[PDB]
Amino acid sequence: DIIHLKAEQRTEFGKGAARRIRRDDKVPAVMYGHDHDPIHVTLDGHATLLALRTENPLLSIEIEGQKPMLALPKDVQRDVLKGFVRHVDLLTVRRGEKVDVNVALRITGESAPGTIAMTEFNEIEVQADLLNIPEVIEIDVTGLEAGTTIYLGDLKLPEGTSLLGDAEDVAATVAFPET
Amino acid sequence: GKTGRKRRARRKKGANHGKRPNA
Amino acid sequence: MLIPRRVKYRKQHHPKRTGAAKGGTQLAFGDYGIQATEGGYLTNRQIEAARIAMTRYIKRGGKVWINVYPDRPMTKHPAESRMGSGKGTPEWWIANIKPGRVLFELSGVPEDVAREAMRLAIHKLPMKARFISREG
Amino acid sequence: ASSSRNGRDSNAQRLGVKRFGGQLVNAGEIIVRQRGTHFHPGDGVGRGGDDTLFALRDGNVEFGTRRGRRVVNVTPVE
Amino acid sequence: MSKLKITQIKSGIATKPNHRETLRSLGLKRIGDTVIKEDRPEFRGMVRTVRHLVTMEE
RNA sequence: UUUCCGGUGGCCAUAGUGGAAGGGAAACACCCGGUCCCAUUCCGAACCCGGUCGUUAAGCCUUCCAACGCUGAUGGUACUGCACGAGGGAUCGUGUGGGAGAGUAAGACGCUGCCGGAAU
RNA sequence: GUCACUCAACGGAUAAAAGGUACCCCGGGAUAACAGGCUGAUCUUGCCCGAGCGCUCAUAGCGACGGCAUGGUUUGGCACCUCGAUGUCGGCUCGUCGCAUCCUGGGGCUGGAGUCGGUCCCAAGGGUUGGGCUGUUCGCCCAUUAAAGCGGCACGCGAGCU
RNA sequence: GUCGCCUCCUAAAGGGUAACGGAGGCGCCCAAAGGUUCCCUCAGCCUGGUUGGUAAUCAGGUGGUGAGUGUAAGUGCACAA
RNA sequence: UUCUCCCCGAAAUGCAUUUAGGUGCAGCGUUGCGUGGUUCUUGUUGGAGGUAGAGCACUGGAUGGUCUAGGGGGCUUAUCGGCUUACCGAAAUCAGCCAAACUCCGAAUGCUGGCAAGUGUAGCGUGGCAGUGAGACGGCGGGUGAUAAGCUUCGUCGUCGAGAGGGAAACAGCCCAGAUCAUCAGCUAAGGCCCCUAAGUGGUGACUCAGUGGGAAAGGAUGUGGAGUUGCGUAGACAACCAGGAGGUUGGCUUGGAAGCAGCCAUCCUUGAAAGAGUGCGUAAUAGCUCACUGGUCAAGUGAUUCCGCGCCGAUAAUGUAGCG
Ligand SMILES: CCC[C@@H]1C[C@@H](C(=O)N[C@@H]([C@H]2O[C@H](SC)[C@H](O)[C@@H](O)[C@H]2O)[C@H](C)Cl)N(C)C1
Ligand SMILES: [Mg+2]
Ligand SMILES: [Mg+2]
Ligand SMILES: [Mg+2]
Ligand SMILES: [Mg+2]
Ligand SMILES: [Mg+2]
Ligand SMILES: [Mg+2]
Ligand SMILES: [Mg+2]
Ligand SMILES: [Mg+2]
Ligand SMILES: [Mg+2]
Ligand SMILES: [Mg+2]
Ligand SMILES: [Mg+2]
Ligand SMILES: [Mg+2]
Ligand SMILES: [Mg+2]
Ligand SMILES: [Mg+2]
Ligand SMILES: [Mg+2]
Ligand SMILES: [Mg+2]
Ligand SMILES: [Mg+2]
Ligand SMILES: [Mg+2]
Ligand SMILES: [Mg+2]
Ligand SMILES: [Mg+2]
Ligand SMILES: [Mg+2]
Ligand SMILES: [Mg+2]
Ligand SMILES: [Mg+2]
Ligand SMILES: [Mg+2]
Ligand SMILES: [Mg+2]
Ligand SMILES: [Mg+2]
Ligand SMILES: [Mg+2]
Ligand SMILES: [Mg+2]
Ligand SMILES: [Mg+2]
Ligand SMILES: [Mg+2]
Ligand SMILES: [Mg+2]
Ligand SMILES: [Mg+2]
Ligand SMILES: [Mg+2]
Ligand SMILES: [Mg+2]
Ligand SMILES: [Mg+2]
Ligand SMILES: [Mg+2]
Ligand SMILES: [Mg+2]
Ligand SMILES: [Mg+2]
Ligand SMILES: [Mg+2]
Ligand SMILES: [Mg+2]
Ligand SMILES: [Mg+2]
Repeated sequence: DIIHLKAEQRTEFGKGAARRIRRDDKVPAVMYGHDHDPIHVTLDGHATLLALRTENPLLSIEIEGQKPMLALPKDVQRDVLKGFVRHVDLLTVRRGEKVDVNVALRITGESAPGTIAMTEFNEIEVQADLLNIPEVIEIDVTGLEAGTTIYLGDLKLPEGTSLLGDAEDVAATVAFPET
Repeated sequence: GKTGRKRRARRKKGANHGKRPNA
Repeated sequence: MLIPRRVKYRKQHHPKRTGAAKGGTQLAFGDYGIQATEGGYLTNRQIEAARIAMTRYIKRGGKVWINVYPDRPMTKHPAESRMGSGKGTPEWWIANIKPGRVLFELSGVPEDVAREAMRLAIHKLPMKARFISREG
Repeated sequence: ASSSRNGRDSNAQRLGVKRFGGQLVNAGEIIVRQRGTHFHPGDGVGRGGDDTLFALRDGNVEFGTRRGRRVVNVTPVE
Repeated sequence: MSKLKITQIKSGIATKPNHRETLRSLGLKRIGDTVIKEDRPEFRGMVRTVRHLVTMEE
């Protein structure tokens, strides 16, 4: 789904200007792409927070004077202790063009009670399409134990999402309990 | 001690702008 | 006890206690973490006490990671002695913790038992800490 | 008690750059005291026994690069 | 060139020696003393060096 | 004038490392000899000399590949000069100036001067 | 021109030199001993978490591993007043203050049946013995008592005594 | 315990900067380990080979500085110092 | 160490010292003569750097994963060799890290040149005369010490020293401000305006009920006001009141008793609108009261969770209230 974010132009740069913007419940953002210069905007803080709750969301940046622009938040500088978004990098995207993204990993398998499963990565590199961004990629490990290992070369990938990163590293590991 | 803590607390008064002799 | 195999210099200046965490502010090993919200010096005995608390609560399930190693030697002056006559010998091994540093990681355990185990472990540390997760 | 088994330091040697870029110097003026060739002698600059770099002629000091070496030159004054 | 009007509002006591020489260079001698300078970058730099000690107008 | 190429510099990876293909007119190069000048801590391998037969296989050169390496913004952040403020304290924040590193988008399969050769 | 120095306490008092002083003698609180001051490692008194012990049951009573503090009566750290003197240990005498309560007064919980207790909450009104040993403080012991409290006051108190 | 000299850190990106602060060195050595001229490239790794093995000596590939530098350490030096 | 006034006005640092409370030279004061913007501030334009920060390229330290040369223990049995490699595991590689004596990087400042403007009258040479060479505290950056000291030792700025006036209750070093004299004029700084005590018991809007204001920690808590995220809900939500609140099944290792409450466990099935091999009380052990849920009169909001502002407890010495003067 496409989340529409109202933005307005940013013309004051520096730590002081960003501090004032964040004190006005807003978020600084820079939107860069392929066929235009970087555009500096400021977004509503709470709307941006809700939109960035999900990961890899398709955003429609709406600036009053200009036309809407499609974007993906590539870098999100959040506060480490609190949760507030401090800065947004917005990579502009085309409707008829692929996008590289990082899709998330989880384990939903149920091994024998003694042995436990682990995930060895956070997000994985995936080439996919705009209107089809997979939420996550599941690896189900039920009854697979001992020293079994799972690498990135054989996963039930959805349609339209090829694999880009090196397929010679592990993403999940099942093993005995901790001794 | 009470005496030293009060000496170090006197620096928080209005007319001493966060500082005082001997802390 | 975590003590390095060897250190280049056994007498070192006190680590700086200024600034937010330089690195290791995001979970990288487990599914839940203890994140320090305050700075300080975390000794190896406190690390061990927290590790015992977590490991004993979670029992047999999952793994525990210690993201911080106490490789900083802190010297001790000879007892009842005046000042001078050189620096003391190392007595304590510390990790320099800054606000936002993930101290411990925990995985393979559901969220409520993980929360209780990390509450038990946090009550052993000398600084303030909080339970963090991977957005659920 | 005990004692300190350190305590010895050598005297200050006052090395470093003595004439910076664009400074007018006479022939024979020392531009930089240094150990080794952190700076190399360029055009109009000679190197001493203790690696001191001195002006071989009158002109203005400039710092630059010649091939792969970081050099000090003394460009003749116009 | 809008002929900056610079007036001294705080004293030079307990300020950095840089600030005191900046006040002297502006022609300011006392609190409340005023000078008229040309609108040139050096005088603006002097004003912003001691902005906690002076006020500027046009 | 131009094109290609042989030397000689400057920048010193945006230039390199790796891969694929192609080319030798003059030049280059391997190559063939060791009688002669000359040589190997043994060896005409190398250095040196006499040739230019054979060959573009390698060097060299032209083109293609972002693959490894290299270059790399904008914005933000850390830090910081000056002026302040907060906390019981480790320490923290703001105003006004300056402002990285990492990272991202991206660039990139070199740029350029002089001498010479062949053809034009 | 060159030579002769562990003149090494290395700008090198003489070519040439170790100690005792409680028999001692003639500026400094620039500097130590007592006391005050700061700090609070140590000490002390509490507390947080709760592994575990308590037949069962973390928390009646406890309380590993860790964490945070109080007080300022200990040993120290500092060297800030005093060296043209701030007399110091113990006791006697006279007290006065605190409460972190030993007795007596009131209460909650108990692994409180009763008689007795344990523990922590209030509470400083009054009380809180005489001897043996030792200069002692402290401590051990004897016979008691409702009890034989812990501390501060220049480790209260020598122009009050010893 | 120290006392003179040298190297590094503290030392806050010129120089300088203290403590009975943290590390080490020196009181030499070399007639070549000085001068000049010319030539050469290492350590490590892999493979093959009598004694010979991880490591003596030889051969091929790879390897740019991680070897070396009379002697501490730092700055340098592969254009090699 | 004895009269006066006028102008200027330090140092408590460096080096050396039979030196360390002394002295010499230098630094800082003054003054005669000489030279005059050479000094200083700001701007602008260059220069060298390796600190802050950051990073892991090197050197060390380090957590986990993948993989592995090689060591341990056993086996058929060892001259090999295989079964192990379920133990240890150098190195290689992936991910997250650490460093005063690490750096592929890298500021701000500071330092140093050119130029321009401004500028007190600054700077420099050379002579006469010095005093000083015990510093203190505060802000910022560090070493010693324990994340100590009104501690100690450096760098830098300020004040005191040698500085009065106003504020800080009093209070060298903190804040404002540098006293030529007179003034029974005015405006202000820091700080203040209910009274002491000059000026507002000022206007408007919020919050606190702790005398917080007018000291303190880990930690504990339905204090209070506000802002988000999320679950249930007139298909009727949560609390209260009426009936099913239990079958096989005293499921198991126990334990003369674990039948539902000793602990650990695969953590189901059923008459069925409905229930968990079991959550509290009870209890030598079983009974039982009663919880999650289903229908009913009623019925308009209830339950978590995050954050923010101001508060609560923790709180705790000795002459007398005594931590707003
Ligand atoms: C450990 C003791 C410390 C010192 C003792 C004290 C002191 O000087 N006391 C004196 C003492 O001498 C006589 S009384 C015998 C004088 O009368 C008295 O005032 C005092 O000066 C003697 C040395 Cl005892 N000082 C002031 C401090
Ligand atoms: Mg990182
Ligand atoms: Mg030489
Ligand atoms: Mg020499
Ligand atoms: Mg970049
Ligand atoms: Mg930037
Ligand atoms: Mg950058
Ligand atoms: Mg001497
Ligand atoms: Mg003599
Ligand atoms: Mg005498
Ligand atoms: Mg004194
Ligand atoms: Mg004392
Ligand atoms: Mg006194
Ligand atoms: Mg205390
Ligand atoms: Mg002192
Ligand atoms: Mg007297
Ligand atoms: Mg009481
Ligand atoms: Mg009484
Ligand atoms: Mg006494
Ligand atoms: Mg320096
Ligand atoms: Mg500096
Ligand atoms: Mg000094
Ligand atoms: Mg004067
Ligand atoms: Mg002296
Ligand atoms: Mg003198
Ligand atoms: Mg750093
Ligand atoms: Mg002195
Ligand atoms: Mg000093
Ligand atoms: Mg100071
Ligand atoms: Mg002092
Ligand atoms: Mg003064
Ligand atoms: Mg005054
Ligand atoms: Mg007054
Ligand atoms: Mg005056
Ligand atoms: Mg007025
Ligand atoms: Mg005011
Ligand atoms: Mg009045
Ligand atoms: Mg009113
Ligand atoms: Mg009012
Ligand atoms: Mg109060
Ligand atoms: Mg409090
Ligand atoms: Mg008052």
